[PDB]
Amino acid sequence: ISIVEWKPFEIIILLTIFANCVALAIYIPFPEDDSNATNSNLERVEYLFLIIFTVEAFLKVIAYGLRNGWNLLDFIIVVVGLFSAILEQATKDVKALRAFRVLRPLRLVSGVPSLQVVLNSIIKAMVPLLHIALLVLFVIIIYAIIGLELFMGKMHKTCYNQEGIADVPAEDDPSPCALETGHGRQCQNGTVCKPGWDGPKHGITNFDNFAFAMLTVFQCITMEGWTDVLYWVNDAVGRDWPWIYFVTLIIIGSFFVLNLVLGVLSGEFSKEREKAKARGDFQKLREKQQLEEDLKGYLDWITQAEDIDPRWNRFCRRKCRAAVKSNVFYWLVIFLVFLNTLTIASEHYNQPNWLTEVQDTANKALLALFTAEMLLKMYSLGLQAYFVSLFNRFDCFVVCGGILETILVETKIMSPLGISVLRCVRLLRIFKITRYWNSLSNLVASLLNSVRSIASLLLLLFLFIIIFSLLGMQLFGGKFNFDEMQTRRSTFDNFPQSLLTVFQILTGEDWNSVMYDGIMAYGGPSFPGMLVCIYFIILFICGNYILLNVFLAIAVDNLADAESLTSAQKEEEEEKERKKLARTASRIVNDTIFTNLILFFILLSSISLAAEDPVQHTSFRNHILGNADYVFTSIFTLEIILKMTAYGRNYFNILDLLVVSVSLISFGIQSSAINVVKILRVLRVLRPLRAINRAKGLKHVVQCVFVAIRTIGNIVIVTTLLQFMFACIGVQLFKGKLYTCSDSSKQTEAECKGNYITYKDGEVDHPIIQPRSWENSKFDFDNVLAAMMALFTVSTFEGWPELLYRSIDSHTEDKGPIYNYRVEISIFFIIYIIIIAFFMMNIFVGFVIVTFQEQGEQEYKNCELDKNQRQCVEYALKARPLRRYIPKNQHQYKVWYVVNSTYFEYLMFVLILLNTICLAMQHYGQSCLFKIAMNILNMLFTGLFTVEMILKLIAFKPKGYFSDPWNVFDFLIVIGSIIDVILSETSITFFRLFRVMRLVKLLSRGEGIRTLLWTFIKSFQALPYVALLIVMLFFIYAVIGMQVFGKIALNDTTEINRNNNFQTFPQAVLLLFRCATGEAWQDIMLACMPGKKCAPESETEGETPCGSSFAVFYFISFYMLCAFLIINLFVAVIMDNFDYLTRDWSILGPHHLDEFKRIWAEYDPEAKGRIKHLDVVTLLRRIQPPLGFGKLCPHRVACKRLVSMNMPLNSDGTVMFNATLFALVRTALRIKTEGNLEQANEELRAIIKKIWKRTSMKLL
Ligand SMILES: CC(C)CCC[C@@H](C)[C@H]1CC[C@H]2[C@@H]3CC=C4C[C@@H](O)CC[C@]4(C)[C@H]3CC[C@]12C
Ligand SMILES: CC(C)CCC[C@@H](C)[C@H]1CC[C@H]2[C@@H]3CC=C4C[C@@H](O)CC[C@]4(C)[C@H]3CC[C@]12C
Ligand SMILES: CC(C)CCC[C@@H](C)[C@H]1CC[C@H]2[C@@H]3CC=C4C[C@@H](O)CC[C@]4(C)[C@H]3CC[C@]12C
Ligand SMILES: CC(C)CCC[C@@H](C)[C@H]1CC[C@H]2[C@@H]3CC=C4C[C@@H](O)CC[C@]4(C)[C@H]3CC[C@]12C
Ligand SMILES: *[C@@H]1O[C@H](CO)[C@@H](O)[C@H](O)[C@H]1NC(C)=O
Ligand SMILES: [Ca+2]
Repeated sequence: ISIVEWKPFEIIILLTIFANCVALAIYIPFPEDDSNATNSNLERVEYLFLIIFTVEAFLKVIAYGLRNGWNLLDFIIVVVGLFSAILEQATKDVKALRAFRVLRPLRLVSGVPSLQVVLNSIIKAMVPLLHIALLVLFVIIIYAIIGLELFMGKMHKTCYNQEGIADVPAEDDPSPCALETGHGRQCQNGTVCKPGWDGPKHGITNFDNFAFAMLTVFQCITMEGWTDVLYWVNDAVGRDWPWIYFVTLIIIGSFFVLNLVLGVLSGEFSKEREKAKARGDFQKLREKQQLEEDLKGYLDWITQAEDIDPRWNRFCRRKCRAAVKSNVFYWLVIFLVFLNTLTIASEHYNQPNWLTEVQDTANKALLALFTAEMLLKMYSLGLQAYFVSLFNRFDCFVVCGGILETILVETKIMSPLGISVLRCVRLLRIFKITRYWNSLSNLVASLLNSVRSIASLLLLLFLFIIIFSLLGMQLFGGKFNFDEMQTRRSTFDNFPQSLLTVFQILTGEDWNSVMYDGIMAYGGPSFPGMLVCIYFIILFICGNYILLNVFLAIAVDNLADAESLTSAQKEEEEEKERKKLARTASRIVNDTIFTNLILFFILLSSISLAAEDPVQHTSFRNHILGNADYVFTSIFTLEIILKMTAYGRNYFNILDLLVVSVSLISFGIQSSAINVVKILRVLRVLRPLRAINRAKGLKHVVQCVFVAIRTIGNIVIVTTLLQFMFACIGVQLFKGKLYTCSDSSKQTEAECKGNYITYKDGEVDHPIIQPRSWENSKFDFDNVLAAMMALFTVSTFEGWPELLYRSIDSHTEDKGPIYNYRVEISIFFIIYIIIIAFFMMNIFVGFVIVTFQEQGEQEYKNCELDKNQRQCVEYALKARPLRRYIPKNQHQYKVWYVVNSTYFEYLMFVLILLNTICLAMQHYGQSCLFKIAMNILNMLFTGLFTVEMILKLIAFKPKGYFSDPWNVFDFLIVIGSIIDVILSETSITFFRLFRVMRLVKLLSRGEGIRTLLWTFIKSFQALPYVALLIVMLFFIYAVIGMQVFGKIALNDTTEINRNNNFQTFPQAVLLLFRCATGEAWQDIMLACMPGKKCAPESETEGETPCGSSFAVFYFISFYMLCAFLIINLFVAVIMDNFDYLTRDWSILGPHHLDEFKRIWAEYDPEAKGRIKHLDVVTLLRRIQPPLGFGKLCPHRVACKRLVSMNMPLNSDGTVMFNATLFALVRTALRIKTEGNLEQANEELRAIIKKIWKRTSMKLL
């Protein structure tokens, strides 16, 4: 049968896999053992599938005798299927191991060798990320322990009315309160704080054990629902110090970690494109584009002689060619496209009846005129030269589609879908007048050249979603049916619904809600029931990795080729225009101590602006700051006065005078103080912007951002055009259709008047009368300016499922919703998310990365210096031996040898590991015996750690002990726990947090974690001004928010509450941080719209005077600018460390060169520079051949060359470490024949940093 398992028997079993994948998507999970006919026949078909796979297993197991992973997986699936079928026939948890059927789609990857390569390229890019997964795990553990020690059991009480404990009488969302002696949220008028409450999320979200806390910390790290936890803690303990926990956790484990991931992935993509260039693949793309260039060239020249007639087309056809390329037929078509866009983007809801006539006549006249355009271009330029180009085929398709789809809406067969909106994609022809069109054409060329790889990465992305959708359907199918009056929309009941839910989890929005529903579907918070959260954890952290390795590996690997093609076409043009044109052509202003004081006053005038009181119109604090501004602006005027004697202007003194003039005319009017003041006090936020031209480096990192902004002017305009097109298509689908009545039984505005009966919590015995209101969606598709705002919030992955499930229910204009009407309309949102929120955003990030690479890398050195020998010679010049501190008076040497042994390290590491375990099982509700045991167990750990501190201080001496930073870090921990024990046997918690920091010592171990973290921290420190831009942005926007939305009333049912408001600078900064992390920022935006209530203190005109419409611009601009600046800082830090991110550890470098120092250390205690001649035999053989040679005996050619290379100018064993290191590194790489020593001598004084005449002894 070794013959029968070849030929298309492997295609038969592939079609069988495809059939079993369709028989899995048709199955409908029914609650409580229900079924239908289809699910009854599918089980019968499973027998055929299983019998087919079992004979495949037989024929491959008696013909091969398993070693491969895929065949073993197939055997496992077959065995589990047999066992499940037999068990089900026996009983007739039975159907609980059917979840192994979802691993059968994984056989499609193995069935074709063209996708195994892609899967391996995706999976092997992950092993460099295991040095970031460990860091994330350590951060999670440390923060879980800190939350255990800070917020354990504090979220188990809430307002309970005053009749007893009836049922959590505060809406459907009860929040934790605190007792009258507490510092948390106090209960309302007719309520009392009383314990005995499940928890904020049915007891799932809390810090009770190391299982709840370790999952709450992870959920916060994924930046989803972290403000909810922060506000629950705020209501529990207080509003003073949970932000120090949560904001630090977000910064350390969500932004820093993502920066590390981006750096490691970009340095790995570059370290493969460099290999591809070395082998050669750009040449194929380059030598193909010039081919069709001449095939667009000479092949038009052949057709230009087609009508040289020596039957009378020369009169007209010669003019048709001229007119087409006359810059008249190029501007006329642009004007027509602009007109078409104008009449397409003018379709609103309830438009005037004449507009719907003008636009439909235009949609026919312009369509006919464009058809005439096509016909004129085709026959007058060759019918096969109209297919050579890419826009020409696109225009052909769009014209033909417009003509075809016009009829289907003309006579009612089909409902409009905006087919002509794609002529706009011809406005991108206006880029021809700009230089930014050869750059945008090569990107499309690379995208269309790597189509076979894009369509395979997308296929793997879809297979992942399908497999996890089937698994979620198996687990949670027919289980999200709870008795609560709300029917969950994101469920796992169908195949399309499962696909939508898995896609929503992959996008990240509200994944924690689906996880909570899944946890409560399998019971509640309990050991066996809560174990179904690994599904949502693994799905999130293994789908967000695939979404970032599929789309970034397409953006960066294609933009790098696009820029290479652009460079090639830019040098070819220059060479042609240079050689082809070569045969024919041939006073205290300038102080230093005064500018730094003016800068201090500038920075002081911005604190008096952030300390104001937005609400209280008249207050004491508002009086001195209004009084201190008099002296503040006078000095800025005296500085401005003193600068007109010096000279008589630049583009920064304009702003410097603008602020002073604004302040003066603010104090100038002083009489119209109800007007202008609230539109002139907003321009006071330009006060911090006066340090841009006074704090050089801040001037450089503002020039760099403005140079970088003009470079992304292609990615920002193409994305805007795509968003406009998608909005125009969405207005034709959801205009006038997203309206709803409060009474779900009424589907007309003339039918939604009056009051209706509502039942609280679905209790029929408790009716409540509510008014009937006809309302629209929060974000609608009525205009072309509302669709672009509804789509922006979708692209930011905020509240997009709500819009999805509101648009699915829409069926008819001027009508209400219908449950699951057009579930097939979700493809619109899926395509928009894939194209805009996944493809174009990653293109923008990759463009920033590549642009920074070229901007900061093209200089290099231009003088040989290969990219390892550079640092090799640099450290050869700058080096010295280490210090050892051997303890003379051997009474100390015994203890020192004991301490510096390799067993003390393991003993201490095990001690820390046991301490972190003893701190990891302090639960809530522990018995008193457990608490006393915990105390008299921490006692021993503190004792052994203080004796180890003493026994290390004795050996290393107080001079050599505290010198190393690690001992002083442990010194506080031991002291922080010694005093903690004393005050624990008898009120503070900050001393307990010291013990957890001991795990940081274990974290900072290994040569990968330590090196990566240290290099990234150093790169962060090397650019302190790039991070100042974000601080300035946050400060400016916080001040603006304080002056605009600072007076809005604090209702707890809105998004402007006690926790979230603009009433203080810290609160405004926290709100802006929340919006930067993307946490219902659109809800805060809509809670700041005009027509809300002002606030007690901020003074009637109180109909509703608060809210500005400035909110839309404020929030959208802040989101865009914050994202841009965060990406800017991220890429700057990443490419400040690109020599480590592309290290190629298999070749010489700092790693072995630094170890040479330590292997020297013992032989030479002091630095000095004197050597032992006994070294030769063992010197290089001590470590490895990567530095020296492979431990060979001191009689080989390697040993002969060890002495043959003359030690530079040193008698006997007095060679300096620099000389021997340089000789070693020049033997290891870049070897040269004798007589070139003077060449190296002259090279080491030309382009390297100054030697300071310190190589005078190292010359020969
Ligand atoms: C060429 C592209 C980029 C810009 C097109 C701008 C025009 C066609 C669009 C943009 C903003 C639109 C307006 C946005 C809002 C309103 C208010 C309401 O009464 C519906 C129509 C009306 C008045 C729209 C008419 C069409 C409109 C003016
Ligand atoms: C591979 C990843 C994505 C999924 C892992 C699934 C496995 C390891 C987990 C996740 C869900 C878990 C189930 C969750 C809840 C229950 C209900 C109860 O009767 C105990 C066992 C049982 C049935 C668990 C068994 C183990 C389980 C099936
Ligand atoms: C480098 C600079 C720009 C960073 C920002 C520092 C300034 C603007 C911030 C940092 C901390 C802030 C203070 C934090 C807390 C309070 C208490 C509050 O009841 C009034 C405002 C006041 C007094 C803030 C004034 C502005 C402040 C001093
Ligand atoms: C860091 C390593 C040791 C992981 C720690 C896991 C162990 C030690 C922790 C995590 C989950 C914990 C359990 C979670 C919930 C409860 C219910 C509570 O009413 C009694 C304690 C008990 C039963 C906890 C005991 C300790 C526990 C088993
Ligand atoms: C929220 O604000 C106040 C606070 O009570 C009140 O008007 C009402 O509860 C809410 N506002 C509206 C308009 O419903
Ligand atoms: Ca969200």
